[PDB]
Amino acid sequence: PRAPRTYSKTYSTPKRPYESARLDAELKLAGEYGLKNKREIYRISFQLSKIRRAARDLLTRDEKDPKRLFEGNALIRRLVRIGVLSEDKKKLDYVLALKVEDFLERRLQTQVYKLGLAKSVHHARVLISQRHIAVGKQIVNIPSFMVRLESEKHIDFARTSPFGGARPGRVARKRAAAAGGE
Amino acid sequence: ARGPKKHLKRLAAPHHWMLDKLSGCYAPRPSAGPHKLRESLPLIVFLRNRLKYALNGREVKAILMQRHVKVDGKVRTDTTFPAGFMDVITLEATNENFRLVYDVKGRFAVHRITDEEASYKLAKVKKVQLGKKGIPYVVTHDGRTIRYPDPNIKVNDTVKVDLATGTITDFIKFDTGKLVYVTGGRNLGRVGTIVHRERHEGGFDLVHIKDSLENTFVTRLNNVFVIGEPGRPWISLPKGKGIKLTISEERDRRRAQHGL
Amino acid sequence: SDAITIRTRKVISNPLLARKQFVVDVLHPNRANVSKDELREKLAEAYKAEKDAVSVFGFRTQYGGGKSTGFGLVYNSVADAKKFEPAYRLVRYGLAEKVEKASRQQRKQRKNRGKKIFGTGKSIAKKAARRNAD
Amino acid sequence: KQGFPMKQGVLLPTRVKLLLAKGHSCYRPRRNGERKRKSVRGAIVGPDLAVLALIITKKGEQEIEGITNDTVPKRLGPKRANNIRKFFGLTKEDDVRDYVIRREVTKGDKSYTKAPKIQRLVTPQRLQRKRQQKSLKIKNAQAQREAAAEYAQLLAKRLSERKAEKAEV
RNA sequence: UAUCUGGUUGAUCCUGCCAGUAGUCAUAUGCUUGUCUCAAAGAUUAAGCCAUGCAUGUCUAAGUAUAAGCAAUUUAUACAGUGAAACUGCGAAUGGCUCAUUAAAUCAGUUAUCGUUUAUUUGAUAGUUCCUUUACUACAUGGAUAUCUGUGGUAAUUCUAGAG
RNA sequence: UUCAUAAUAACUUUUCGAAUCGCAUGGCCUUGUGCUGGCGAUGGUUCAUUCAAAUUUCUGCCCUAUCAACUUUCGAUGGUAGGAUAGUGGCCUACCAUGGUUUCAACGGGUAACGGGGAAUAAGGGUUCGAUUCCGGAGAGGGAGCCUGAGAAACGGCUACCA
Ligand SMILES: [Mg+2]
Ligand SMILES: [Mg+2]
Ligand SMILES: [Mg+2]
Ligand SMILES: [Mg+2]
Ligand SMILES: [Mg+2]
Ligand SMILES: [Mg+2]
Ligand SMILES: [Mg+2]
Ligand SMILES: [Mg+2]
Ligand SMILES: [Mg+2]
Ligand SMILES: [Mg+2]
Ligand SMILES: [Mg+2]
Ligand SMILES: [Mg+2]
Ligand SMILES: [Mg+2]
Ligand SMILES: [Mg+2]
Ligand SMILES: [Mg+2]
Ligand SMILES: [Mg+2]
Ligand SMILES: [Mg+2]
Ligand SMILES: [Mg+2]
Ligand SMILES: [Mg+2]
Ligand SMILES: [Mg+2]
Ligand SMILES: [Mg+2]
Repeated sequence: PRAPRTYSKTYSTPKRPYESARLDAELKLAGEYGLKNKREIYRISFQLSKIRRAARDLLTRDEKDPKRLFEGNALIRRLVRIGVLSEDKKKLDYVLALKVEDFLERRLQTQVYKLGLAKSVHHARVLISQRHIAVGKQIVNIPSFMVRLESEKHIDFARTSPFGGARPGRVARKRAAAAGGE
Repeated sequence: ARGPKKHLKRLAAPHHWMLDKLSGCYAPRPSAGPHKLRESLPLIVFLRNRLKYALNGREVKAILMQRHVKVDGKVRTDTTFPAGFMDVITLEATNENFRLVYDVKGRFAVHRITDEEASYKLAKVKKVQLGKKGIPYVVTHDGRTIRYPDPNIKVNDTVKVDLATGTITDFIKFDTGKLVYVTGGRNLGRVGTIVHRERHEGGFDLVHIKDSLENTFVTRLNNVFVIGEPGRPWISLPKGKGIKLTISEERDRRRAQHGL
Repeated sequence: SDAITIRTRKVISNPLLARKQFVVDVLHPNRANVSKDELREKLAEAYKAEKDAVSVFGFRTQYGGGKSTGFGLVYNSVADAKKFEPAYRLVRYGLAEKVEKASRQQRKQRKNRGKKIFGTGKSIAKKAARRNAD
Repeated sequence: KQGFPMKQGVLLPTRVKLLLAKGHSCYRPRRNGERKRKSVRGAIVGPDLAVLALIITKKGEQEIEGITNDTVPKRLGPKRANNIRKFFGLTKEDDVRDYVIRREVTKGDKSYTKAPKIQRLVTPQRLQRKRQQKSLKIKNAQAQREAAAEYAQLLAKRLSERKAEKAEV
């Protein structure tokens, strides 16, 4: 009885299971942006839908009066920092049209691929999980990390491990011993 | 059940401790004393969560045993003494005296007060009554009873208290156009002037109180504490000074002020 | 190579506890882990405290080695450090001794076996010796 | 037999369950305020007894081994000053620091003197603590007499101000 | 983040229901199960039953000490260092568990106690006890009871009877 | 306010007004060991305050008319007086009056009902759930009765009867 640490079943399924075009359209997304699950998509869709839900419940009220203006702006501020929303569009009514595809292209997954490094997309997810890639001076092994647009530039290979060039790749310790034997 | 309650469970812990949801099933029950359960502040919260002079309750306990801590002149060794509103807490090692005063948000604040002024405690009324030997006596909402007061120290009117001796330095009357600090929930820790006093028969005396910014607000009398006449409040108040800004106003001041 | 680049954030000086209490941000450039005995050497030379009076805890490195964020105290003296600090921290450093004691349940069994009797145990032992004939 | 103690004032030569509070014997109460029904034997003697206690008040002919030959001295004695004053029979004028059974106990080679913890005296520290309390009693009475006089004066000072304001129209 | 399909027909459009569909800090189970953080967990049926052990006791410069205890040594010719035991004090009415009762009852907010108790809490504080006033306990009144000393019982028990 | 409080009158199986305790050993000589005085502890009186405590105001519950009357001999509703209680009171007692509630569902029954906070669901309106981390309330096998105590109708107290 400290307190129930709250949580959410955050990421929530669609209300049918077999809309053929959705089943493809979700595959397309998991193929383009390399997602192991449908979950990874619904995760974004819900995470996004929560925002949308705010935007609707702000746009119901008059933008000029307080919450509408403040919470809406803070909601926009949040998105532009996370880098989904453009700098062309900061008008709340544009937040309403954000979509899942724009959210995914902001993940650390993709911003590896968009800055080169990996080649062929998935490789990044593998690099990320395999403890390379440091956004700050701090390793990240979540693919779905959401990059901060400000921090985008700081994405490089880790101080530790290969590719940064500290230690080469764990079959060298095999063949450096094997070549020394010959 | 079966008489008074000895524990206080942390979620039930009054919010203006700013006690931590986790890191303990319980909260420190403020012990019995001059200030009401929720309106008090037990020293564990003061010395640990607020000031961080202790890293845990143990160290607070010892800090009170060695004994430089002196809440309102007297020493205290009580981990959960009701150090409520106005209570001058003087730590003689460091010389860091603190008056207990509400931040505009509502939650109490560390005000790193002078030698010096932390020497009187402002205190309200309460009573006016008389006791035995026909002695007229005054009582402070903020704890103490003081004997033989000036006849025209009336009710809901403040009194400066000598604190170390515990007598009467001076008093501020309650009436129209007098700087008034606030101690009631939503308007808690705001400051203002006083315009009206709706008398009201039975159902609580109201007071219409314009701040520096002249945003009017109403409270009840019981939640109002006359800090002086306008311009000169008798206590040194924290940065913010009882204004209470709007939400966007606070967001503006934060993201404007970025000095790395 | 590495140099164990120690730092010392949030120095809250404390006459009530007779210490400077603070966080220890630390680094490992290519080394892995800092270790505590190595830290108190680095806190001794930095604060003029000596290993004895320094008391550090918490840490838990970030991730990718990188960093470690301790919670270093530096007392005013060794005698001061002994009489304030909880015993377990004095055991860690080798200053105080580990308090050799009986198990918890055995202490409670010993409490209740003691609760069961009344007065002095010399009376019940002499009665028990008399019952050997019975 | 069986082993229930013959409580006095009970009557009958029979076994009786009986309610016994603190303030009597026959029950060592393990709560500060508590009654309880322990069993008890009556006061009158019957065949079922193993044991009667018998105070051998006045002596007779045959002294038996060491029941009336040897003498076990008193372990404890007078603690209070008025007790030591009765026991020896000294009165007030004899003064104090001695009449006490110090014991010379040995650990092994070392041999040194024990002593009691005797109470009650007109001690210098006792006297001064009374005089201090007596002073506080007087000084607190003066201070409140002074404070009462000051507000008897202050009320009169206000009373003159009321009379000046009132008389006009 | 307002969503519908299959089914009575020869086929049609309805009434209509059933069936699916999604989710449940909603129970159960069936497979399967590598890691990280977090983490409910004998409520549902029997407020059914309970071996064993434990979960409430507490002493400070500071209520009571000739333990025939420990101390031991450079305050005791009444006492003063530690202190088992015990009485006194206070606590054990807190917490914990549970949901059987219980349907204007409980309970929520709302008042009220000018209708009351309140150890503790921190603030306050009692020349008047005398009883005619020329020789009176007050620089200190009394005897008990416990722990103890033994005398014991019992088939048992955190049973305790007598004397000092 | 018949309040606070103050008076006149007394009582009373005359409450309380320290025959209590640890550290500190100062100040005047009427040169006694005199008279004097510091820092604390507990205790103790009603007034305060706090922790609370009992009541109590208003409004608010799930299903059932295959419950339309119910309460009032055995307190129901009111009154006068007492008794009790810490205290208000049909809380109890005497004497008196005949009230009281009801289709704006009294009363009765049901509840696989502890109440609330909340939970799930999730356009809006809602439905169902809330034993369960907080807040109330109850209970400690049942049902009683009580000791101590500020606070217990305690149950890691006791007395009993049933099981
Ligand atoms: Mg309880
Ligand atoms: Mg009122
Ligand atoms: Mg690594
Ligand atoms: Mg006891
Ligand atoms: Mg609908
Ligand atoms: Mg048909
Ligand atoms: Mg067909
Ligand atoms: Mg269905
Ligand atoms: Mg003693
Ligand atoms: Mg009156
Ligand atoms: Mg009282
Ligand atoms: Mg009456
Ligand atoms: Mg039920
Ligand atoms: Mg319900
Ligand atoms: Mg509930
Ligand atoms: Mg149930
Ligand atoms: Mg509860
Ligand atoms: Mg049971
Ligand atoms: Mg009972
Ligand atoms: Mg209990
Ligand atoms: Mg029990």
